[PDB]
Amino acid sequence: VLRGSRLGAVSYETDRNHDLAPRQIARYRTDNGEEFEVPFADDAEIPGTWLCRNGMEGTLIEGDLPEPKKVKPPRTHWDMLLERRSIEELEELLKERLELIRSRRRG
Amino acid sequence: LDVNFFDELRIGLATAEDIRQWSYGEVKKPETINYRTLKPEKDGLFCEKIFGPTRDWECYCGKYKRVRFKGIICERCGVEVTRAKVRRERMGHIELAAPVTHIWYFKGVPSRLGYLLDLAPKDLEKIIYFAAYVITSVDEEMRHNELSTLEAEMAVERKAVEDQRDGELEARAQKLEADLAELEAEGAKADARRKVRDGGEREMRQIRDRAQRELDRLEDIWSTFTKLAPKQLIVDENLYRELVDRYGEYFTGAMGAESIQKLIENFDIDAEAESLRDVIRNGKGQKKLRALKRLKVVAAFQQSGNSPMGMVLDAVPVIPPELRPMVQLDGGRFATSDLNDLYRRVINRNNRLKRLIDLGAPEIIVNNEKRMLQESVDALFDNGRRGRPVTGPGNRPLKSLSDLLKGKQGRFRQNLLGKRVDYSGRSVIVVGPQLKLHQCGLPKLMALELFKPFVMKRLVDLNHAQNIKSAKRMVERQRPQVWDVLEEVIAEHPVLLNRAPTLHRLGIQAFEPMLVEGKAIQLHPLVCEAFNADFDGDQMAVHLPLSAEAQAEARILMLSSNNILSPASGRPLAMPRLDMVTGLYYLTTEVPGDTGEYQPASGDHPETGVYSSPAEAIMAADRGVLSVRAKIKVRLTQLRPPVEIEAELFGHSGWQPGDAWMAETTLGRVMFNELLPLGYPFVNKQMHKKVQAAIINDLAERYPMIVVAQTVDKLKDAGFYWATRSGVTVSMADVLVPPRKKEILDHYEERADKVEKQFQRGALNHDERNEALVEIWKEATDEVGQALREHYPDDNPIITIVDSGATGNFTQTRTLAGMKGLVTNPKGEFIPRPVKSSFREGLTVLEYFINTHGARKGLADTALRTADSGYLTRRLVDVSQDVIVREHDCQTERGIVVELAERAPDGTLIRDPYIETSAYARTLGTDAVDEAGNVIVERGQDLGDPEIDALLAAGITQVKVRSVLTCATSTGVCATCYGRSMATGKLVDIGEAVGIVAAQSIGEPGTQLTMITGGLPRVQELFEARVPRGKAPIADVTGRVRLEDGERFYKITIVPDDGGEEVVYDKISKRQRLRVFKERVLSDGDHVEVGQQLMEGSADPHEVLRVQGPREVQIHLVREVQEVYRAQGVSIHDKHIEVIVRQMLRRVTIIDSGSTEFLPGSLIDRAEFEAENRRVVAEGGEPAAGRPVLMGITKASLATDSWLSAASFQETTRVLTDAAINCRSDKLNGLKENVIIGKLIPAGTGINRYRNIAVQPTEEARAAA
DNA sequence: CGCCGTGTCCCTCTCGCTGGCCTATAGGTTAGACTTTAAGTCAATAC
RNA sequence: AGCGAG
DNA sequence: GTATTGACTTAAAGTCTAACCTATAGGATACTTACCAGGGACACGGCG
Ligand SMILES: [Mg+2]
Ligand SMILES: [Zn+2]
Ligand SMILES: [Zn+2]
Repeated sequence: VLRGSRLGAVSYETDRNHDLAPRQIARYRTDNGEEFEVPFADDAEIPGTWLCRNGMEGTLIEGDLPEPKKVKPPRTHWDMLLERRSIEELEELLKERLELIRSRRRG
Repeated sequence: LDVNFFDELRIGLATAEDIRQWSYGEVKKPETINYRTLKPEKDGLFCEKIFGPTRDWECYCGKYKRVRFKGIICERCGVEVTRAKVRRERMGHIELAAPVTHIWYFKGVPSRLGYLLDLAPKDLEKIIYFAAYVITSVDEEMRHNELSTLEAEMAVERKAVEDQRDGELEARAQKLEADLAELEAEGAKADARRKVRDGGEREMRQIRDRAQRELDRLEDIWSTFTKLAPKQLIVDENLYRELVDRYGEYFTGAMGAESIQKLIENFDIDAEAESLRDVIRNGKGQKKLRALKRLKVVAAFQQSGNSPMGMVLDAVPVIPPELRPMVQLDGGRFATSDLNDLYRRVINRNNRLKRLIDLGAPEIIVNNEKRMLQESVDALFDNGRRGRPVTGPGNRPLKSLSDLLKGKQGRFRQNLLGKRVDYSGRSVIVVGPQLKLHQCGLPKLMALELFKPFVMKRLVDLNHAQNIKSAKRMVERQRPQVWDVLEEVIAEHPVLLNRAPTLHRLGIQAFEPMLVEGKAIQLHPLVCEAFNADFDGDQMAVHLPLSAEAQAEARILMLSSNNILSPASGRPLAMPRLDMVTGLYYLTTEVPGDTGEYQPASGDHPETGVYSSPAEAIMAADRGVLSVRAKIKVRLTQLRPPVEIEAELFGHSGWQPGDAWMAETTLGRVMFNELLPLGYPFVNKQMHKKVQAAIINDLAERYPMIVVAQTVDKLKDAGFYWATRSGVTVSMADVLVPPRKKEILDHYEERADKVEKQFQRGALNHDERNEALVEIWKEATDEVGQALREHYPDDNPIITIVDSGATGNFTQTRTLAGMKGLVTNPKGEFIPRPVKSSFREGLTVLEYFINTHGARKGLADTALRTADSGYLTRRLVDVSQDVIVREHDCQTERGIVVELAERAPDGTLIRDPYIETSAYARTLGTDAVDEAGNVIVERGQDLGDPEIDALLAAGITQVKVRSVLTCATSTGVCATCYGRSMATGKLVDIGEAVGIVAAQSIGEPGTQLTMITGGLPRVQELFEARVPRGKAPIADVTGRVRLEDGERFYKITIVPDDGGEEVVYDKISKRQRLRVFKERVLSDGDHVEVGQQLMEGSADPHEVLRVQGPREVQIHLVREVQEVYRAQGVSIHDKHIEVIVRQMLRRVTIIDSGSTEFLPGSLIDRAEFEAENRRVVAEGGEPAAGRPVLMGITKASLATDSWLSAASFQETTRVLTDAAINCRSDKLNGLKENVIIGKLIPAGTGINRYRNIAVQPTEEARAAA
């Protein structure tokens, strides 16, 4: 037989429902007003942002609200232009275009 | 959870909200695993954070582990720490950047989206695949009010274009004046001036053509606006763009699946359904037909609270990863699932669409991306339905998400109704004649492997092993001491034996296994005909029942010694055949003039042939004195004499165990009659196959089935012994050619030569000469066969085997000696050569070549025929799943009339030939009356052989019996109306699945029906209710047949006796010959009845139904099917065909809705029809008239109320599409649904009355113990 | 509003065996050793 | 793909 | 045999540092539209 495997493994360990580790359900709220419970273990800080089942990240619903910051918009066509052109020539071109349109309308 | 809390199984559309409620996350990245660490990747298709952990109880990094942290989620990687098998259960979902349409509700003809929206399939395909825009909203108010202001603007623009037009014309005039001045002022050619002038006028013609182009461009657009309404398709996006830039407001247009989304959003189902109902009620014609079909999809989305929105998808569910595994095969080579590729394509295109929309791209690229995304989702749900299938490596289609469900290799049929099982083996079968009918040899190795769970336990209990693992080790090494333990375990533990194909019930039988030496299953010879198993490599499989119920069922229901009679016709199936029939025929046959015979000569000595007891007879047989086949008279004191001599010498109470009598018979007949039970009277007949079968029939009818089994086994033993002693053998000296052969061949070759001369003189065409020669040589073969038959001695082994019923027919003997006869052309016709030589004489080269054509044709036909018969059996089983005995009696008065004997013209009752399969094993519905006298047999009698004998003696022919056709019980049938069980021989039980038995009994003799259509195709088109090829019309009203003689046609006109409105018949083709109506063929101006078939061939069942009600179509169907099955020589009881026919006639067409949710043209069950009529008579009565309909087996099966059985039967995609649209809930009441969901079928031992039997010791037994 | 022709879709038996381009930047990951600490171990001793 | 049983 | 203390060595972390993967960007002659079945049933467009 080719005898494949799903990786991972099995673990026969007598299932216990009696003595179980303590849990603290943590509620998170996404952007589209959707709450989501998450049973984190008590012996660990509850993260401030969870990628919920909704597929979008949601912040914690308690206080805290660390509100971090991230890089501004990865790049932008204007920014790439400014790495090969300067303001004075761009302004000159804008003046040429403006005069051209003004001539088109009123001459 | 539990198969008892599985009451229903509903199917419906899954809205995007449901799809994202199932999901435990969202697959956002098109990744599966790491190339190097070979672990699931984050947010990928196999993401551990969404579908669960690959290893039981661990987060992805390893922080939390073991059951003690059950139900927790590691805060680092986010994986929930639980069992890994949840990966087979949890789903994800992809959030499409743009909506797409479910392909099942678009491409599946009829396009349900199109019917709902009233968009032509081409238009829907154009919109959805971004080939044409469509308008979704129009402000009729602003259209109306601005129809003057924009009219003013269009007038201004038209004036401007006309002004430039007239300016161009004036410029032409000026240039033409210049041209004519040049031409007529300077010296030029006479035509050159006209050449340039015509050139200029042509330029102006082109300018006016441009003016017409402009007039079109403006006026067509204005007209398009004036009639602009929702759901209007716009090709030629140039026109669309011009509209949007100009009259952009006043109308909204869209493109693709989102446009269909908007259309469905702005679509009130109630108003559309009401308008459609009004149109169907008031209008008529093809318009009404299209209106009605659309109301089968527009009603479904109204009756249920299902939105029509589920067609358009915003989220695509993602199947759990382990249902599409990625496995590291040996060698590291990973094996994808063929569904991760389609999902990867969908996710790539969705992410690319997101990025393209984010960046800001021209509408061309983004629309192309949207079309690609739609195509990707289509390919995911169904590959190849639209366009070329998406292909993978090797240029093969990618196995999509719907191919897993459809077909013989689909999921519904390859893994749900049929499964591979544990505790099973297979091996070649070898005859064991020393076994008993309830035994089967089982090879030691096979039994030890099958039973090793049991043998391990037993040899641990006996202390041969210390524990379970040591015991397993001993079993794996087959230690010498584990064979006796095996013999102790295998004891009285039945095993089912199966031989594929299982053409009928008796192809699975339970035997008490005995251990045999080597590697082969020793089968009893008698069950061979039940299995159709000969020993030339016929492997068979052995299954091992485990639970107490399984063992009880195998031991009681399926034991091979309990199944002697065929369930189809009741004839014994375990009776001796082949060698045993030859042995018994040789033993019991009498040969006059034999040694030891009886001679009454006196005057010199006594009869010197009489024996005092069978012991003395056998002692004489040991000496070379008395043959076993010599007429003698013996004194018998242990075998009961026949009825006549018993009634003479005893009369009243002849107690044979002690009394003695004189039997003038052979010794062999005495020996045979010693095998039968004590009560059976002396037979004293040569034991042909028919006589033995009749003996076994009578024995089963009268004696208990254990006695039948033992008697049958003894018969087998005696037959084998005396077949060994019979000396039947073959040699070229035992095959005698007829001595007149050459004279016959000469006499018929003379006629052949005369025919050839006649052909050579142009007397007759090729076809006529061929037919004449065929007739000549057919007569020649008949004559030589007769000569051979009359020449043979009655002792020859060939003729002895053929004429003792052991096997073979006389045609094979004629082929062996004499003339093989005509041979079939490869096309099918008869070659007129013919093959004029025997197989003993040896065929010449050309004769052998001519012979081979028909043999190859037959071997191909056999394969195709077994395929067709298997398909027909499958259809017949599926149609009649829900016909099982439920009650004991209806008490219904309704019944069917069976003719029995026919009154002779001179006056006499001749028994009907096909009575064994029609009247036997039926229950009388009405009491029989003889000459208006007392009752010979009253209602509620099994109507067996004594009953028929009494009826024929009385002088009564037609009798009313109870049949499943006229069964009042709604669910299934009842025991009494169904009648006697052919197999069991008594009244049928209250759980028997008579539908399956009927289907198997009808469909097993197929593959022996040698295919107007007259074989298996005829039965196929009879059950399917298809219009036959030879559509021979039948009369509609009693009248006189005004017949004509036409060219390329006829007209069987009929002028009625109602005198009403005589109907004529159409271009009835000249090829169809007229029928023989009663002796006189149909004569012009002849009085016919309501049904008399006018033209030769078959009449479509639908017409006869419409003309004569349901009963006559029932009779026609049963008669035709039984005629097809008799033509070959197969006997099936009428009740099975009646079960199938009953299943075919159970629905009614609706003509008038009344006022109760019943669509015209709807096929509604008669029971529900009556129930709705009863519900509607009160609270205002609106009777919804209906008409009977005869469906087919396929249509009747696919119209069932359970979508789980129809989907698993045929056309899975259509069935599931319609069931989803209708919100059909399956109550899980049939046999196929219960099998699929793995819970007890509601038949036999699984019904609610037998399953929950309460069992407890009787009080006296408890007191004693 | 019928009759016809053309295009499309679904169906076609059971079981079983063998084997066949290149570069430059910035950032995350792991492996490897150092230092600490909970952990495993031995020897003598008193009751 | 070849091959067996029906 | 069962109650201890005082060393005496050891694996497992827990952590800092270094290299080797990983996500990502860029590249300027000019090149501008790819590639053998039948047999039945149902539905759509033409024509009368
Ligand atoms: Mg065979
Ligand atoms: Zn973790
Ligand atoms: Zn009944």
